[PDB]
Amino acid sequence: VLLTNLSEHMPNDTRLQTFLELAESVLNYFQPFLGRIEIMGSAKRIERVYFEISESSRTQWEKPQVKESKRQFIFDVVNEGGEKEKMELFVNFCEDTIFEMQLAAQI
Amino acid sequence: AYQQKLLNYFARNFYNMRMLALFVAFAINFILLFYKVSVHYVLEESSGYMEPTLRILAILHTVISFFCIIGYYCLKVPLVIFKREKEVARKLEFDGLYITEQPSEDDIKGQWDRLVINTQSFPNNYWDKFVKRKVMDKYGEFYGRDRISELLGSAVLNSIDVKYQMWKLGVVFTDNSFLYLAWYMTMSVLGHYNNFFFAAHLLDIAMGFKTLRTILSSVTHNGKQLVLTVGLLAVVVYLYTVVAFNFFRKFYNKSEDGDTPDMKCDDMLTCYMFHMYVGVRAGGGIGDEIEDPAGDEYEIYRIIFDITFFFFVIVILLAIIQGLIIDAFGELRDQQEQVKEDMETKCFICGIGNDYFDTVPHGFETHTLQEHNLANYLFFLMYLINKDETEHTGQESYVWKMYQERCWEFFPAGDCFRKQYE
Amino acid sequence: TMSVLGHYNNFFFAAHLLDIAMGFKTLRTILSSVTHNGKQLVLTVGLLAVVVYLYTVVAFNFFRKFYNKSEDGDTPDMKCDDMLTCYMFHMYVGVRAGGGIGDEIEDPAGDEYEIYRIIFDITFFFFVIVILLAIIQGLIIDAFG
Amino acid sequence: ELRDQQEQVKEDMETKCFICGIGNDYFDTVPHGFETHTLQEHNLANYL
Ligand SMILES: Nc1ncnc2c1ncn2[C@@H]1O[C@H](COP(=O)(O)OP(=O)(O)OP(=O)(O)O)[C@@H](O)[C@H]1O
Ligand SMILES: Nc1ncnc2c1ncn2[C@@H]1O[C@H](COP(=O)(O)OP(=O)(O)OP(=O)(O)O)[C@@H](O)[C@H]1O
Ligand SMILES: Cn1c(=O)c2c(ncn2C)n(C)c1=O
Ligand SMILES: [Ca+2]
Ligand SMILES: [Zn+2]
Ligand SMILES: [Zn+2]
Repeated sequence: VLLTNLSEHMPNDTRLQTFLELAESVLNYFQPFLGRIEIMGSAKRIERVYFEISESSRTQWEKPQVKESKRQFIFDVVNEGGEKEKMELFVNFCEDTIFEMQLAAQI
Repeated sequence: AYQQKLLNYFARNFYNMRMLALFVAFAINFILLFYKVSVHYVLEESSGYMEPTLRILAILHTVISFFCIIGYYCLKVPLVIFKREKEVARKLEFDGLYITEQPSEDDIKGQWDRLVINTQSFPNNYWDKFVKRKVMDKYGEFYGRDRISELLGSAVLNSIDVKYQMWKLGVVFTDNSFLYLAWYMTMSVLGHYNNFFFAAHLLDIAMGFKTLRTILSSVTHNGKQLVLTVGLLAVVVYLYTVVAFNFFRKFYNKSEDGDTPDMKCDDMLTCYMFHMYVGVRAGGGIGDEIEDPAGDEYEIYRIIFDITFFFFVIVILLAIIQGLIIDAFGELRDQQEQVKEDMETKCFICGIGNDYFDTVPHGFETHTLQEHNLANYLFFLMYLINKDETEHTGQESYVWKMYQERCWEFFPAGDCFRKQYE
Repeated sequence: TMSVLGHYNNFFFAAHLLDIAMGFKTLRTILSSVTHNGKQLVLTVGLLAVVVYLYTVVAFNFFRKFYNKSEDGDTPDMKCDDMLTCYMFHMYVGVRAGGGIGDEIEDPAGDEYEIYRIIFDITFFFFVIVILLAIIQGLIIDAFG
Repeated sequence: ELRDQQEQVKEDMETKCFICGIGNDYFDTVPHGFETHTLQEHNLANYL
């Protein structure tokens, strides 16, 4: 994550570049496992977060039923919705999708 | 607990079970193609024991319908009861609708939940079992501590919330899909009784092939337009029934040559159903299935009546109904295509566009394989829930604070990272 | 091989008229427009067969006393009561009818089941000739557009 | 054409102000803004 953060935030520098080329074998293991999103963390500009993805959560998210719940959600939101309330609908989806995700783990 | 282990086997295998039940219904009505008047009985262009296999497959199909309603009750009913509990729990806190706002006698679906407040397992699925004292201490200062807090409050038979269970069934029954599967079970039962109308399970080809579902949604999209138009057509038919009654009843003989015991249809309670059954689905208007003038007094008025019936029913109104249905299909397929369009030229979140992420080659696909890629917000939110509170960073505590605040400004409106820099 | 097997029997040597499609480059678009919407059209035709089969179930179980192709019935009257028979009857006759079913069938003239009969007739007319033929037509003309 | 005119009325009654005639998107940098831009700003009843 730290080498990733130095790479992403501070590109174009050959020394870190060479070092990361000597650091290649670890990222390729962990590239599925770290995620990176965008927010605005009170600084009135764009910050970037890095975090960790649990294995079982991802690999039991993507298969069973949640794909159809996803479809349903994407359909309902892109078809219609007020322009500012869409994100709150997304968080409502995210919340009960987490609940469903734990419940699908519970099987 | 082996009961629960067997219960895991259901909901793990729901969709394939439902599809196999459709396969059984195909096979049974394939068999039931062979009937014959005699009391009814089946021949065999098949094996000798096809009637015992019908006796097998009726019971087999009813078994599979009961099997799948158990699987559905223990699969998705917790999610629906979860969404209902969450909505009600938020409306106790942020609204106090049973405390201040008092929803009216309208919206009984929002008024069902008045007798689940003092139930002790109202936080069954809400991850927050302390909603009670929270809304007490947020509000019970004013509206009485005692009244508000009172309003919130065989051994296994003596350890279940009965009133909550009643409310739970009351929210179960209002659901669409549960009502559908219960209907399907009862139709398999009443085909197990009389296998004549056991063929009603052909409806599942609609509910389950996902383009015929759009076809069957297109029969009810334009409801109030279609009902009003059909009522308009009935009014036009009734008015022509008035004219035909009052001036032209001497043209009504279904009988041959009229010396045979001639039947008329000029009555107000008859001529009407005559024009409905005959004149509407005619195609030739009315001038086919009626007497024609051949030099009468009222010949010209007759031809005017014929042509105006032809125009104002068969030319226009049938085309109106057809055009309304095909308009509903055009709009439904346009909505499907618009979903699958703006799922590929926009991000769902930063909402920018495709073209801006294509100065760099292959960029928009990386802009939703790395940048936003909606699964990761789900994952990261799970990550925030599951960690302890005390080890949040500045951003993690910030996002957790905003999410406890419910104010939603950290999602980027039109401000992806690459836009910020040069 | 078709020119060879027309050299044998010149009856079906006429099958080489297909090349007007494959080779005039607008009829090629016409013949591509029969297979553009494959899974939609096949599923819709299957849906129509299901509706016809369900009405065959109703007509079998309640209305087989209206089936006489013969003249006056004292002549050796033929019915269409059998499940497999009534089905192919509604296919060949009722689908391409235009008048729904009330042309090529007995009409009620004061029976018990007269009102149920007219309901059956009107619902057949609507849910086949009004809607579904227009669905097939609109699907093909949509493919052309 | 008649249903298209009905729908166009009910469209440009929701992506424009009737008076300043600007658009919806410009009043959406601020969240919920266009609805405030016709609950406070122009809100045609107030000229009456
Ligand atoms: N914000 C976004 N989130 C997710 N996908 C996006 C977003 N913006 C654009 N896309 C595009 O939408 C597509 C989403 O793919 P899709 O939703 O079909 O997932 P899938 O696994 O292929 O199928 P399913 O729909 O069953 O999940 C991706 O190809 C991506 O390019
Ligand atoms: N300049 C404007 N004046 C009024 N409304 C505007 C204007 N610009 C945009 N709008 C939008 O048009 C809508 C006007 O609402 P509408 O005219 O339907 O009033 P109503 O009371 O809801 O119903 P009615 O049409 O019977 O008055 C509002 O929702 C508002 O968002
Ligand atoms: C404990 N807990 C939470 O605290 C939570 C949640 N979803 C949101 N939060 C905040 N879920 C599903 C949860 O189990
Ligand atoms: Ca700390
Ligand atoms: Zn984005
Ligand atoms: Zn204005």
